[PDB]
Amino acid sequence: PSNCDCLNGGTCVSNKYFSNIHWCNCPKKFGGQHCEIDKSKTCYEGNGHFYRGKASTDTMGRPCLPWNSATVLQQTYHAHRSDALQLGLGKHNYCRNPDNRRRPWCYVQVGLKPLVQECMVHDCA
Amino acid sequence: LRCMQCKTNGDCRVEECALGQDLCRTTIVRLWEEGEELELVEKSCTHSEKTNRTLSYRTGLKITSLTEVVCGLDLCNQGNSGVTYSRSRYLECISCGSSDMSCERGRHQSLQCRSPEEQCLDVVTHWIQEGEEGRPKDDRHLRGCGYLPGCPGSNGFHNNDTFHFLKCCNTTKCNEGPILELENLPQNGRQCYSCKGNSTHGCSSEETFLIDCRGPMNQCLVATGTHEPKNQSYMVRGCATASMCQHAHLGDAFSMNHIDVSCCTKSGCNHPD
Amino acid sequence: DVVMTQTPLTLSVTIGQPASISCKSSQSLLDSDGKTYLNWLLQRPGQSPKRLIYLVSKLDSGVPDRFTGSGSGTDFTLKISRVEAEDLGVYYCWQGTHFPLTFGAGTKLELKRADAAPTVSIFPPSSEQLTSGGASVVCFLNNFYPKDINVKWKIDGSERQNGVLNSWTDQDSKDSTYSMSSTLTLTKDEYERHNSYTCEATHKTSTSPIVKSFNRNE
Amino acid sequence: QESCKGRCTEGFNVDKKCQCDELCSYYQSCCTDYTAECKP
Amino acid sequence: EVQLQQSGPELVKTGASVKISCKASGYSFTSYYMHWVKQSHGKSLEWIGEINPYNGGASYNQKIKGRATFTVDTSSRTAYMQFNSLTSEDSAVYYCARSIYGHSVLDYWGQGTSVSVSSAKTTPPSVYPLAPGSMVTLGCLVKGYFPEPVTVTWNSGSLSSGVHTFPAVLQSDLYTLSSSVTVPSSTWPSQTVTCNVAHPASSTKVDKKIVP
Ligand SMILES: *[C@@H]1O[C@H](CO)[C@@H](O[C@@H]2O[C@H](CO)[C@@H](O)[C@H](O)[C@H]2NC(C)=O)[C@H](O)[C@H]1NC(C)=O
Ligand SMILES: *[C@@H]1O[C@H](CO)[C@@H](O)[C@H](O)[C@H]1NC(C)=O
Repeated sequence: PSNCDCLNGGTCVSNKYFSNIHWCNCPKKFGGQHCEIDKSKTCYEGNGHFYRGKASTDTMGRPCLPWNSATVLQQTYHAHRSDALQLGLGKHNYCRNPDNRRRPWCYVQVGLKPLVQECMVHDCA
Repeated sequence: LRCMQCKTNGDCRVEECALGQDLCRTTIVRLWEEGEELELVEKSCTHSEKTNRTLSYRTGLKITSLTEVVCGLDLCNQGNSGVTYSRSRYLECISCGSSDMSCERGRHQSLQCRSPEEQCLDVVTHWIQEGEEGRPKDDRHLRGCGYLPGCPGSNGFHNNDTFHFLKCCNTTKCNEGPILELENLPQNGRQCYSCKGNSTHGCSSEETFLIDCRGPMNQCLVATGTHEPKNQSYMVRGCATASMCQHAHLGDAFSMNHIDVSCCTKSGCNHPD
Repeated sequence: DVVMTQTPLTLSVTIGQPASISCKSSQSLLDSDGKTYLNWLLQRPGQSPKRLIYLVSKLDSGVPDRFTGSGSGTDFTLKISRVEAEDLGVYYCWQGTHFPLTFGAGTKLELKRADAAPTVSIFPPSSEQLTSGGASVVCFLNNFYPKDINVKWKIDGSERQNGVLNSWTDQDSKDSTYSMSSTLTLTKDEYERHNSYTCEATHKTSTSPIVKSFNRNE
Repeated sequence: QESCKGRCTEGFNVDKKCQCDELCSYYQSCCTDYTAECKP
Repeated sequence: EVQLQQSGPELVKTGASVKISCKASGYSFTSYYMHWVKQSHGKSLEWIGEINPYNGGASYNQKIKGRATFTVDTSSRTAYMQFNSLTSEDSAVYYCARSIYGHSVLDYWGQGTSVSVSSAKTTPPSVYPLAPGSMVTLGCLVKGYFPEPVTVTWNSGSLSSGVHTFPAVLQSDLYTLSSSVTVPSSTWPSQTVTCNVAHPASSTKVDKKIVP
């Protein structure tokens, strides 16, 4: 038996007196509506398929347009998808990696057209 | 007649506001823990019966502001809702929940309302065991600041398998004290009929049986309309209060569409007849 | 105590035929709840009575539409188009709208059918009744419609109206035609006073009265 | 004069621009400096 | 299945007292108001009362004269009627039913109740094997017995359809009745015929073979 979307022991809890809408009561180490992201990790696991978690940034230092953003939803992975939660993509501009690249990353507005740019983050080397 | 449709993530697209609901409702949840803090959108269409509502609950060091709003005007919900939104601090109340078993363990805390008409309430939800997955995820109990529909005063419903309830009032600290357990309540003296399920085999002349109503619900109630994911031909039976008869506050809780309630004075007026 | 008065009190119907009874109440029959309990309950013979209607319309589970309930106020109406053999039985209307409850009369129902001949036997008193001293001869008439029949005992050419115990039978479910059992209840001394007991009566299927007899040595 | 730096707790006070209590933000009533002074 | 089953029949010395059960399965018993109906004159119909398992109410019809006692057992899923000082008019059929709840107005009934009272104490009968001296019929004469009840069946009730009995006759303080069934001229005296007849008033059973 399974339900709602919530993760990591995150116990979904909804309510009657409004639209039976659902939101997850997460454990500390987690946060983001569905508990899709962890505010802890300094560094990421090799290839960082995985490091969700904040630190929106790049090697040169600029932002990470939030996947939630317009100029992403034109783009390749962005957060209205089917799979979203499974990518880490919430309303947040923090970095991610669902392409299996070098390291994690973000979409860095530069010039005009949004780009990929290697995101700043440490590794566990 | 039309409206807007936004997910929680908020894909922002539209609907015809279907038909049976003329109402565009915007729906919002506000979570706050320690300094940091968090929030949520659902814009969709909702049945006529619905009215605006707040209810902020406190689980301990984290607090939950729920709330919802309606307009029927073709196309309201995009953009905002309705420089500090909580201007001031209005009437005091106690709040706690069964999220952590907060209302259950004596942890009741002081939580100021985020607005002046927002009041004190004990609101109560029990289930038997399992309706669907182990049943809806609403707290077995909740208490704190809000405004629920037709809340002024008290209301709710009950019978063998299900207990819903609502308390509220404009007095400081009014909800405080113990936890409404039902079995705690008194004997209203009414004799009634309880049942769940389809024309038959859910509700039929068999499973039906006489139950003693407890508390302020001396009214014998019954209801119908479509239910969760479109299995219609569905009804409910049990003692309750005036509340559930006028409008439906039943229609919010049990989650059903364009239902109709009726009720009967002397006990046992309950039967399918 | 309200009055429950039904009409017609006497009604036979023919199959596929209309049946409308009508019930009446002294005052209204409408409780402070704004509903009306007036009802229809039938007793189908040789069984136990059962609820046909309640609420002046609303029909019980295994009840077919052929019935239709009606009326309001001091007056009421019951209706059936297709009348059948089930409907053979007794017909009662009662209101649960005052204590004490009230019961209509008992309007009784038949099904009119064709004519047929009563199949007759007549018997000797068993020895065993002749040991104790009583002597009783039967005249059966079995399954005859209509139910109009007139019993006659005739002794050795000299007729007798004395000591005649009859009993009817209810229009049955099946044949729809009635049954009859006459009995002639009498002494020992007497019985040996005669020989040829000729028995006869009247139905509508033969202008000529059908008869049967026997005698004292046979 | 908001400047919550005072005592950072007596408890919240209905006469003021901004109350320095833990609760403020939750009404977004927090004073510019709170997190600064209090919660160090 | 809604199930109502009363006591069977009872004889009673006038002015004295009787106790007649009512049974049920087919619901949560506690869940319905029970009745009783006088069917008197084999015809006229009259309300006895109501009573109601949970709250324990009891109705008595004004005219009752409270000769009547409803009553219950919860463990038994059973209604009673204790019904003291008795009479000639009394004698009738007594049924019971459900409301329910409150609101009078019944639905399902039980078979009924066989109840009558008089002076002359139980008299078992003598039966007279009436038989002759293309089809054929069988005379069975129950006579001299009193009081009720009494019934009969053929060859241990084998023969059913088209078989005919007549209503216990009565006079001079005894019942005398008539019973018959028909069969082919090929059907007898082939396989011997016993009408079976019984008398609860007297507690004894009997078998009468047809005797051509
Ligand atoms: C109607 O009530 C019945 C329960 O008696 C439900 O129908 C059965 O439901 C199960 C699904 O779990 C099916 O596998 C069976 O085939 C159904 N049986 C029959 C006889 O139809 C059903 O949940 C209810 N339907 C509605 C509209 O609520
Ligand atoms: C408080 O309750 C009193 C009861 O007398 C009532 O007058 C008033 O409407 C309530 N105040 C508010 C605004 O809730």
